Amino acid sequence: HSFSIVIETVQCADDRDAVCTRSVTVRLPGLHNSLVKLKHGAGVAMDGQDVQLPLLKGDLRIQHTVTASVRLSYGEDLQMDWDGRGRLLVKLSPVYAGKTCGLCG
Amino acid sequence: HSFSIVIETVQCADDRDAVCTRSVTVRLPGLHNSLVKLKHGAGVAMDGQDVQLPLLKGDLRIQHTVTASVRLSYGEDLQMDWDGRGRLLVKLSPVYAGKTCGLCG
Amino acid sequence: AACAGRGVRVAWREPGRCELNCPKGQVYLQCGTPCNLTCRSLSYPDEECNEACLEGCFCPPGLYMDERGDCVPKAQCPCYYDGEIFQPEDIFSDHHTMCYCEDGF
Amino acid sequence: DQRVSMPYASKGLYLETEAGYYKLSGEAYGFVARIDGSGNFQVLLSDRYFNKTCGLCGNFNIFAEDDFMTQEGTLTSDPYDFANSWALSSGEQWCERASPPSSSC
Ligand SMILES: *[C@@H]1O[C@H](CO)[C@@H](O)[C@H](O)[C@H]1NC(C)=O
Ligand SMILES: *[C@@H]1O[C@H](CO)[C@@H](O)[C@H](O)[C@H]1NC(C)=O
Ligand SMILES: [Ca+2]
Repeated sequence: HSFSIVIETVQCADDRDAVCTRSVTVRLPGLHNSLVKLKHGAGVAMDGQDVQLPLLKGDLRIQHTVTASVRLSYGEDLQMDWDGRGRLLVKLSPVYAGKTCGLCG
Repeated sequence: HSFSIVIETVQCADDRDAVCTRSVTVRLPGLHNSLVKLKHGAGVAMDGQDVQLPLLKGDLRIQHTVTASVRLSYGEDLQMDWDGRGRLLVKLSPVYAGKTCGLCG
Repeated sequence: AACAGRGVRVAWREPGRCELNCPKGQVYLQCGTPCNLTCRSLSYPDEECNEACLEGCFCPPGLYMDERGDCVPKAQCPCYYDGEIFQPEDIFSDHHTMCYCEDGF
Repeated sequence: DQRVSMPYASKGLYLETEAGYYKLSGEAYGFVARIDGSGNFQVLLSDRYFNKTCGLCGNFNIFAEDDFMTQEGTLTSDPYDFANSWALSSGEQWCERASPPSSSC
């Protein structure tokens, strides 16, 4: 239970087939159960407080990429990259191999 | 004890006579003992977390003025206007007449 | 992006498809380094950065990027200190310290 | 800004071409200044200013290690910090931060 990533999906057009992720939510139990929410438009909130970037807070680091995408890091072993339009890339180091669960396998 | 405003003064040039306010701190006991800090450069922090603006949080309402100055409101009886370079204007409704204390009288 | 992850870079954008219209005077690069783009990099030069290059909008080689997204020479970058933004040539002195902002540091 | 010709005497100050070098005597104020033919400045300051002066010439107390006091009232190991601390600007000349020049040796 080092981390927990949840995605909120909504229909993103008139078509029934157009469903894309609106926002992302990340729990970090080791960081006093912090609840980061990566929002549409590349905004970030933490425990419901909208936060100003870059954010350095213990192992957690959040900053804007050159692409304006929000890049989140937590230690060395977890990283995320959220473009705000619906694209999310989660990179785990080998430390989490076999330990993971969810849609990502 | 509706509110409490504190200013941090530093020497702002080589001269001994050049002392100006660097940052402002505001306690709001009625807002669960929140601690707002208005920083140099017109940033804002709340309980140590750098917050994105505008912030609406109960009675508290913090937003950038057209001049880029942070305007903080709390209820309708207290208001502040911080330019980030050292100018601070605090406005009190008549409700606080005679109740106030500090350098402002 | 998958190709770049496998180390293969493709010049796929063209006028007829998906050009990045970069803000203001920033220039699009297919492979640019993010480590020394923002003026915070000047303010925190000892924070190690080894990130690979990426496509995006970067300032021309001689200019750094400020909060507004404007490309500025390092002489014009503000200095970030204790989470506060100081303008170029700013000076302050405290009970414990005397500081001044020059060249973004 | 009005030009005057030597020799000149006014309000206790005497400008004279003593020994072929431009003198500026201030006996009443307790100082004598001089410029030699090659541009070297000179200042002689009376004993009454022992331990009561400060500037690029340093204080005047036989201890030489403490001459680099800045206008902020603190010592510094860097001559340039000291000197720039003792800069004076005017309405047609605002002082830039001086720094050591490049050299070969
Ligand atoms: C940043 O680093 C690159 C590569 O090391 C270099 O070419 C460039 O001059 C540096 N400075 C800026 C402002 O890009
Ligand atoms: C010089 O002035 C300083 C500061 O007032 C004082 O501490 C010191 O005793 C004085 N005399 C000498 C010889 O330094
Ligand atoms: Ca001395």
